[PDB]
Amino acid sequence: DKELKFLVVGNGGTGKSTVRNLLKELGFNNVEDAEDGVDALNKLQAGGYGFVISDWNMPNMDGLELLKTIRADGAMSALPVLMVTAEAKKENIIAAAQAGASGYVVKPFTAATLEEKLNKIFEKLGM
Repeated sequence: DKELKFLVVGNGGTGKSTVRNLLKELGFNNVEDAEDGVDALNKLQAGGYGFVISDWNMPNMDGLELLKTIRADGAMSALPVLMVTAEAKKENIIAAAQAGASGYVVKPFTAATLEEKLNKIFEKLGM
């Protein structure tokens, strides 16, 4: 369903766009936003989301702490999380894998790339 709810945490810029704008071309209109990990966790208690897209670098609470926290929450631990960054570091990619992320993408990227990503995650999660 194109009725799947996204939560776009962080700045969300992509180079010539924004995550929320690229989602609309793929057909995903049901999206809300958060500014950092703390804002994200508050909104997440309202319940009803099905996928999260987050920045690595954010103020107050970064992408990694956010991710270990969603994974420990017995209520949303099976929640899909795709990491977004503009600095590719082996050490950050390793850390995100063992912490339980569903993917990793390096900006700038286009609608093409986000589609291959989303699809691959839908398949390995079976949804």
